Amino acid sequence: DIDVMGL
Amino acid sequence: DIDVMGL
Amino acid sequence: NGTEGPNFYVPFSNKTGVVRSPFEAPQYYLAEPWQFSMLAAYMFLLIMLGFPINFLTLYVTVQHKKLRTPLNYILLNLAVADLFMVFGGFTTTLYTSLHGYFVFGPTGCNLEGFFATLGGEIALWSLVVLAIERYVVVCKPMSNFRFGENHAIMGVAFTWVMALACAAPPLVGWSRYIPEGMQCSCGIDYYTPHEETNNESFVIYMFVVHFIIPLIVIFFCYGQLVFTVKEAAAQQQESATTQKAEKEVTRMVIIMVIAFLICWLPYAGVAFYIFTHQGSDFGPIFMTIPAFFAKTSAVYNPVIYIMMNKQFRNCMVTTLCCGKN
Amino acid sequence: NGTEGPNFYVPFSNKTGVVRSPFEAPQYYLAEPWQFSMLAAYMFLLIMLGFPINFLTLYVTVQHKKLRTPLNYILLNLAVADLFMVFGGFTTTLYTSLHGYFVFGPTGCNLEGFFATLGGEIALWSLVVLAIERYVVVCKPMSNFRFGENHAIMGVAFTWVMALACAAPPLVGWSRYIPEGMQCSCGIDYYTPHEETNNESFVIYMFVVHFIIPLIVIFFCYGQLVFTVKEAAAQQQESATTQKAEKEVTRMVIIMVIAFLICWLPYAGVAFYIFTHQGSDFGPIFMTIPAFFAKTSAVYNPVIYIMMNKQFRNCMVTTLCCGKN
Ligand SMILES: *[C@@H]1O[C@H](CO)[C@@H](O[C@@H]2O[C@H](CO)[C@@H](O[C@@H]3O[C@H](CO)[C@@H](O)[C@H](O[C@H]4O[C@H](CO)[C@@H](O)[C@H](O)[C@@H]4O)[C@@H]3O)[C@H](O)[C@H]2NC(C)=O)[C@H](O)[C@H]1NC(C)=O
Ligand SMILES: *[C@@H]1O[C@H](CO)[C@@H](O[C@@H]2O[C@H](CO)[C@@H](O[C@@H]3O[C@H](CO)[C@@H](O)[C@H](O[C@H]4O[C@H](CO)[C@@H](O)[C@H](O)[C@@H]4O)[C@@H]3O)[C@H](O)[C@H]2NC(C)=O)[C@H](O)[C@H]1NC(C)=O
Ligand SMILES: OC[C@H]1O[C@H](O[C@H]2O[C@H](CO)[C@@H](O)[C@H](O)[C@H]2O)[C@H](O)[C@@H](O)[C@@H]1O
Ligand SMILES: OC[C@H]1O[C@H](O[C@H]2O[C@H](CO)[C@@H](O)[C@H](O)[C@H]2O)[C@H](O)[C@@H](O)[C@@H]1O
Ligand SMILES: CCCCCCCCO[C@@H]1O[C@H](CO)[C@@H](O)[C@H](O)[C@H]1O
Ligand SMILES: CCCCCCCCO[C@@H]1O[C@H](CO)[C@@H](O)[C@H](O)[C@H]1O
Ligand SMILES: CCCCCCCCO[C@@H]1O[C@H](CO)[C@@H](O)[C@H](O)[C@H]1O
Ligand SMILES: CCCCCCCCO[C@@H]1O[C@H](CO)[C@@H](O)[C@H](O)[C@H]1O
Ligand SMILES: CCCCCCCCO[C@@H]1O[C@H](CO)[C@@H](O)[C@H](O)[C@H]1O
Ligand SMILES: CCCCCCCCO[C@@H]1O[C@H](CO)[C@@H](O)[C@H](O)[C@H]1O
Ligand SMILES: *C(=O)CCCCCCCCCCCCCCC
Ligand SMILES: *C(=O)CCCCCCCCCCCCCCC
Repeated sequence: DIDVMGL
Repeated sequence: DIDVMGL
Repeated sequence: NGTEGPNFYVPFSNKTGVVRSPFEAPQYYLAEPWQFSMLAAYMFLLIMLGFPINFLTLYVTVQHKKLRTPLNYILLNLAVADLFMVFGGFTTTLYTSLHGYFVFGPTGCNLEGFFATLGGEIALWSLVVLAIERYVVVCKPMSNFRFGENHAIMGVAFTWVMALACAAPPLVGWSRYIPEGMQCSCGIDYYTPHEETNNESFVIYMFVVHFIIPLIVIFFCYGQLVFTVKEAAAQQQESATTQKAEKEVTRMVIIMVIAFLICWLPYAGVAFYIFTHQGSDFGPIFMTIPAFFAKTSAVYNPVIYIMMNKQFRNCMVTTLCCGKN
Repeated sequence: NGTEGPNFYVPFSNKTGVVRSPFEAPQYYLAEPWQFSMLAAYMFLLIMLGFPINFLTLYVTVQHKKLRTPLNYILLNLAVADLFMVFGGFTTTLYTSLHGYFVFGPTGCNLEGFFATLGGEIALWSLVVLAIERYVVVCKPMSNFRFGENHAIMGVAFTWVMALACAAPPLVGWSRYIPEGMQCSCGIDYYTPHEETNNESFVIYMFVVHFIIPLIVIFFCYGQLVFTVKEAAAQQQESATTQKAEKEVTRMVIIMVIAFLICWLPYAGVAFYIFTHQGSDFGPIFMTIPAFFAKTSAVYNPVIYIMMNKQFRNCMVTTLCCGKN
């Protein structure tokens, strides 16, 4: 999962 | 309008 | 237990000959120099946290049409009042704490005392008015009423008059402004009996008009509001929205009321205690405690009445994040 | 221009005979007492703002399963590191500023210097690792890779080793810890040439390994990331979501990178300047400026890397508001 980076 | 009290 | 002078009362005994006028020389016998530095630290924190938050509140209201409604007029008035507290009181106390006494002398004492007390009373009565206004629109106590601009403006004027009612009279003989606590900040003299200025009667008036009345009005207004909202929800249990609205309106009231108490119950608490026990002895650090609570409201009242306001909060976030979000 | 001793360098000339050891007596010739108090104020603010925010970060991670993912392990490590900075450095400097010198003496100097420098390097390298990790998952530089727990743990271990690499050696002769600036806080000696401890070579190593490498990696990793995201969005312009994601990912990178620079460019800036100009003169207040920027990251790095993280932010808000919301 890629969007969990901070946003 | 009643809910505009703060919330 | 104390040393007296023409314009002051130092809470320390001059039996060792060491006491000086808080207008003329450091008070490092009252308290260690580091404790003065820690005062200055606390002042710095209050200005560094207070000014941005309170200023920003005005700044976004210029930036966002939606914020410029009558019902916000009083929250703006709150923020201005808070700013009188930071530049009137906090910045000055920061300067003087670093000297260790009240450098600006008696005339300064009155300037500082007036504006600092003005701010605080304005903020206080703003909280009361806001609740009155909220009460009127939600509880609808009078038929055929719609709250508008010209009402909002009355509300504001009313705050400024009630604050003048408290801050002005000491300047003209009913009570007086004198350094308090560690003698770096000036406030109303509510602890020594000064027959010449009739302190006692003023302290009564203050306690009655400017504490128990506010307290009653706030409790009554929000008490009715919570009642009205609870009742409506009870009759509309099919609406989960209304149930949420009820819970959240209740939570805010508890916070507002508990916050108000934290702010003024210590001041009213010791004032009553000193009034009732006139024979007593009171340290400098003890006298600063009621103040510590009341002053920190410059930070937390905005947080409660503004940053926890969804509308103001949104506009602040967009303005802060350079637009968008 | 300066006075030398066995374990220190006071940036003031002892031509008047007034200078004392920063371990033995106040430095009020270096700076006025009020400027020491204002230091203590700034320390107080950093602890009062830093500790809650950084602690709270750990506290919610206990309270919320969702937060306990590998990719957050490094943000936790960040917060711990920040806490080493507040209790290792800030609390101590607060204590010593109020005395006006470094009361705890040389042995304390090393304790304080080690832990304060440890914290800061850990935080720093955490920022680098996070970007490496982000780069790996987003840019997918190596086939057949999935970032897991055992990788995250390496990332952390790597930070602690790289920080030890910087903080440890001064304790054992390669460079040294000595009071800096107003002599209330101890740091790496990167300004005087101490042939006995080979300061110069260490300052080089520090500059190269612990500033330009981090800087390159951060710029490369986020540079690729922004490129990858921009590219994907360009090929998927029908999706408004993806366009939003692109803009927001870009905004955060600019912030992170600009923030990183604000934190370390002044330290690297003056160190380079002092290295290049060895004949120079440097005030106490001048030497505190690089520090001022680096230390305040204990507050702002969490704000950027945690409070601006939607996930952490939500959990914080619910935890703070007694559950719900
Ligand atoms: C706390 O207590 C201390 C002591 O009780 C007190 O400080 C004292 O204040 C008096 C002023 O009322 C000082 O008296 C002065 O003493 C010097 C001697 O060194 C005199 O020269 C002064 O001037 C006089 O002499 C002239 C004769 O040529 C006269 O023209 C003139 O009128 C004066 O008589 C003056 O007498 C005294 O020195 C201090 N003592 C100390 C220890 O500082 C202090 O004011 C009290 N604090 C408070 C807040 O009330
Ligand atoms: C900044 O400069 C000042 C002055 O340059 C410097 O402070 C000086 O330090 C010396 C110590 O090196 C002090 O010297 C002492 O002086 C007293 C006289 O009052 C002596 O009693 C001391 O002890 C001696 O005497 C004994 C003989 O019976 C011997 O047994 C013993 O070995 C000593 O000789 C000693 O000499 C001097 O007093 C101060 N001066 C001042 C103004 O403080 C200071 O150290 C410099 N700062 C830094 C950080 O380097
Ligand atoms: O161009 C006017 C804009 O501001 C308005 O807000 C004002 O409304 C009152 C008009 O008499 C003033 O008393 C009040 O102080 C202002 O906030 C309006 O709200 C905006 O829509 C207009 O764009
Ligand atoms: O009962 C365990 C709960 O915590 C788990 O989180 C842990 O996951 C790893 C297990 O080896 C640990 O190394 C890590 O430190 C923990 O955060 C799990 O995430 C939860 O779902 C469990 O309820
Ligand atoms: C804002 C300034 C408040 C001072 C905070 C310190 C709390 C009180 O602390 C006490 O005060 C005594 C003198 O009053 C000292 O002698 C004691 O050592 C100290 O513990
Ligand atoms: C925020 C800026 C604060 C201004 C600095 C405070 C000025 C301190 O001024 C100090 O006052 C002392 C009184 O005890 C005197 O010894 C000296 O005039 C001076 O050292
Ligand atoms: C309220 C019951 C006791 C009345 C005595 C007045 C208490 C001191 O007065 C208070 O001083 C603070 C600092 O100057 C201000 O912030 C407050 O506005 C002011 O009311
Ligand atoms: C954190 C402590 C930093 C001090 C902030 C004040 C900025 C510098 O200010 C200057 O410093 C001089 C001495 O260095 C004083 O003599 C000057 O009066 C003062 O303006
Ligand atoms: C946050 C609490 C800070 C602890 C208070 C600082 C202790 C100050 O201690 C002071 O140090 C001076 C050195 O100049 C000496 O004159 C005295 O020992 C004392 O007044
Ligand atoms: C980076 C280019 C110059 C290297 C010299 C090291 C600069 C001083 O060292 C810095 O001291 C700060 C306070 O002690 C810490 O927060 C930093 O982690 C530490 O690197
Ligand atoms: C527009 O998007 C620019 C705003 C984004 C930058 C946010 C950085 C947060 C800074 C926090 C400051 C904390 C320091 C306070 C102590 C001096
Ligand atoms: C659960 O809902 C309880 C939390 C609600 C209370 C929020 C009050 C905000 C307090 C802000 C504190 C500012 C003071 C900092 C200076 C000392």
